[PDB]
Amino acid sequence: VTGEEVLQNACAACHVQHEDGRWERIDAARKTPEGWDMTVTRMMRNHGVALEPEERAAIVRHLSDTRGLSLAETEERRYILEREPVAWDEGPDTSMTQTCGRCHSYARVALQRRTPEDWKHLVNFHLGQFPTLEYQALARDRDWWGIAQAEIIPFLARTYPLGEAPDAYADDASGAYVLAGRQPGRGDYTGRLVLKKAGEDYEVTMTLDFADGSRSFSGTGRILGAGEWRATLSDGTVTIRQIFALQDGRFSGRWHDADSDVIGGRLAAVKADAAPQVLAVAPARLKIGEETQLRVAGTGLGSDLTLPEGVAGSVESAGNGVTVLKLTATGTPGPVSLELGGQKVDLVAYDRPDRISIVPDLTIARIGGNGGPIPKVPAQFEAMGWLNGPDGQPGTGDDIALGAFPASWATDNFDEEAEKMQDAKYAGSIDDTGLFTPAEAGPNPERPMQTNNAGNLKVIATVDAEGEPLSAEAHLYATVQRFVDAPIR
Amino acid sequence: RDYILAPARPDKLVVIDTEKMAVDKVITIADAGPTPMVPMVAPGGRIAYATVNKSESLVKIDLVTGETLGRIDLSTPEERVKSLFGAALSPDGKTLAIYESPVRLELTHFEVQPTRVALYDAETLSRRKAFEAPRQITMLAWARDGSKLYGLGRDLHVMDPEAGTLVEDKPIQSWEAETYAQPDVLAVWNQHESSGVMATPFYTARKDIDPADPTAYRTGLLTMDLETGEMAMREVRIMDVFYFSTAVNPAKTRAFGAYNVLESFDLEKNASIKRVPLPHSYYSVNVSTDGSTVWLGGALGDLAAYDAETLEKKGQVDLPGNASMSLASVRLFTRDE
Amino acid sequence: MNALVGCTTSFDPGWEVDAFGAVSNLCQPMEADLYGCADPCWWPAQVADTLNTYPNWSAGADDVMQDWRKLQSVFPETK
Ligand code: HEM
Ligand code: HEM
Ligand code: NA
Repeated sequence: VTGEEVLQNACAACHVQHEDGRWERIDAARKTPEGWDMTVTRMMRNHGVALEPEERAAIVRHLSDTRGLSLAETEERRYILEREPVAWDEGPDTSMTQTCGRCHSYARVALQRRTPEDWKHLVNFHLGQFPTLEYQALARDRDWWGIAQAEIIPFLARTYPLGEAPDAYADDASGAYVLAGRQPGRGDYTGRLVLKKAGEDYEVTMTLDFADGSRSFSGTGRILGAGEWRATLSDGTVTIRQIFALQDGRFSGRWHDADSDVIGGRLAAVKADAAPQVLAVAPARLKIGEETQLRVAGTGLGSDLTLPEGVAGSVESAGNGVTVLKLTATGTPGPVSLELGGQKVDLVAYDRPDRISIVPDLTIARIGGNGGPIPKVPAQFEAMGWLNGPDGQPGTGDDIALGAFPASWATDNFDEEAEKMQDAKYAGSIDDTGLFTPAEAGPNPERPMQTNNAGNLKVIATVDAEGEPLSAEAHLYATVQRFVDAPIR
Repeated sequence: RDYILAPARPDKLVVIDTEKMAVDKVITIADAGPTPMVPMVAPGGRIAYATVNKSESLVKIDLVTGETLGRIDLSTPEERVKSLFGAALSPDGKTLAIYESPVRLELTHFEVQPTRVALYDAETLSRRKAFEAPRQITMLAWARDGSKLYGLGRDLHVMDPEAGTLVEDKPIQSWEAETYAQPDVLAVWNQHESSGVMATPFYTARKDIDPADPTAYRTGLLTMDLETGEMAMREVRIMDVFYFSTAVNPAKTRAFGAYNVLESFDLEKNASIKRVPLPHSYYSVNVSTDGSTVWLGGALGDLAAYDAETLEKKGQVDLPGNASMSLASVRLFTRDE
Repeated sequence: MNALVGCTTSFDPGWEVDAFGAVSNLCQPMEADLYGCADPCWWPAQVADTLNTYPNWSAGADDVMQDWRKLQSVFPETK
């Protein structure tokens, strides 16, 4: 099934094709693959447009290939496409944030390009589909409709003009790649990614090598538009999704568990045969006076090592995308650099962190299961270490990062009111890897008013670095389920 | 003799005999899902009207017989119309005032239309007039003398149903602006029948007090007397909790607010009288004809009775199958012995 | 609520978090405020709006306290 086919056999029943060739609405806007998907879903859902599985995938794909955005146009907003759990979303100003990012992310707006006329239709679509919109908080406090027409629509048209769709990705991405990345809660990894063209798609196998073992997933993937890589891979009963950006033969992005997007990893991948290039080094810090193993992931790094003053050590192995080093710094705490295969590698020497911060420091978890069709939504935390940097500091935009440190995790009531309710007792528990698992959904007759197993919690992490006074907290809202969700929140 | 008309999803209207604390009759309506919204009882307690079908329709029904005597479909092929929370029967039971938030449905786009108030002749259910009304109006309520139609929007809108115009705007949005922050009003519950007073709590803050200081936030009471045509806005307590709706007693000496707690207010002192907790969240509040019983509803499927004086729970009437009342309006009506 | 990507900032009193920055002012229990949020589509990005988009979403679950397990997510499970 082709896009042209669905466009003529399904879309044309309501959408007019002008003598100009352009389609009504269809050609007045550009958005991401996820964006076009949500639009097609609404056509099927709201306007009874019958679409077979292949037709649906076909037009969605066709729209992403012809009317998508450039990778540069998604900059700053990829967090919403990747389901990145540690994110911050807002509009360009208070007005826009309040009127457009109060239901869904403002990122859903910023990832679209339209003509002034179409932005008008879109705002008319909102008040027409959700008429109570103008009665809700942040809307009933003002002349919503009046301001939508005078200020909001002209802002959208002015700020996100149609422009022109980029050229589709034309090239063969098949081949072996070397990768490196991290999975919060588990750690760093290296690995391989191989693609085998199959029609317009690619067969894909991604192998992840953690210090405690490796695992491979296999499935299908494809490139949409200028460079949006999307793939679904499996291994046993586990399924993951890749949401990458492909540019200059290099993949960059996030993959996640298909049954829980909060769980996943970030990575970068380049052709296995590429010229000398460093992808990452793990760990990226050195505990002064102590010899440590370091894994420098990349291509053609070989074993030519030129170490700086304060660090001594050697190369233990090389090849297959990773060069293992064995160093030891003896200088003073601070940023250190070396060369390998002529490529720069940055590290940080230290003896003890000046402080640790919890990432995310503000987040949510959602109750689930308990016989219901909606599974729990966990929250992954990690304790990051730091150095006050050059300014004295204790916490300003200056600082030097040390990376994630192993820690002891605990939850507690956020405040007095929460204690009275015994939130920490019912909201769930956090394990030693900093993974918070929420409680069962549904009313709990054991709590007052038989309320849900929700709670206003505090997450405290304590890393055992000597020197010793080290701890940090995070704010966790163990809240209720969401019955509406979408590719782009 | 007091009775309660409570909607129950997806297509019911349950009449409760408050005296025997039991269900009196269950009226089932066709094409009514997902739930009826705004029910109205005609003088005499025999005939009722209810907005149904996603607020796009309204049916006339015989409370005793249980049959549907007629229906009004506000939507047409090219125009979807929502009544939302605005629907009111005139005191003389002759004309229905229906708010209309419409959207024109074109082949591949929507065109938001100006909001309207449509008047229907009750006996025949025929559309007799339609005029443009301000937007963002939740409830419509008739003056007791049937001369004016009030609409609760960003301001209390006074409309002349005869001329079909907006004659006066009673300030809300800018109430005591030199002293308080813009009033926040979330009112969707029609429950002024017993007192003839449409009331809703509103939230604001003292402008001359640090916004970080919790004592800056105040809870106010908005009362629109449908008999005298006077609206009053005054602070009643430092805001520590939130109430979804409020009902004034027939004597107009007290107002009761509810959500997760039930609290009574002395309207003569404009101060709190007493507060008690609740077993679960409630939305609606109504007061018996004798002013002795306060009724809480909405959210779930049980009507709870409370003594107006001690706020002690007197009893509870479960709707059939515990069918939820959601945010639909709960009304109290009478029938001569 | 800017850090809480995907949650609503329309606090009436809210869905993910209260207008007070806690969860004690949300409905008690949540299923008591569920249909109040759905029927008028107050938070269409988090709860199915039966007013227009998902009219039959609560079919068969008239008794929210007992039939809540019947309410499905309108997202067939995906990213
Ligand atoms: C064919 C599968 C098809 C496509 C593709 C399509 C796209 C599309 C877009 C991009 C819009 C604009 C939405 C926006 O404002 O962001 C849009 C809007 C409407 N469509 Fe459509 N549409 C397709 C098919 C159909 C068919 C077969 C019908 C008629 C049954 C139809 C109708 C509509 C309507 C009405 C709108 C405006 C309201 C809205 O939901 O936006 N479409 N369509
Ligand atoms: C602010 C006025 C605002 C903007 C701008 C905006 C945009 C927007 C887009 C571009 C979409 C995607 C539509 C498509 O087919 O491409 C979208 C979708 C939804 N929105 Fe929105 N939105 C703005 C504001 C609001 C507000 C205040 C709400 C909540 C009342 C809201 C809700 C929604 C919902 C729900 C959708 C999904 C609809 C569907 O596909 O079923 N938006 N918005
Ligand atoms: Na609510």
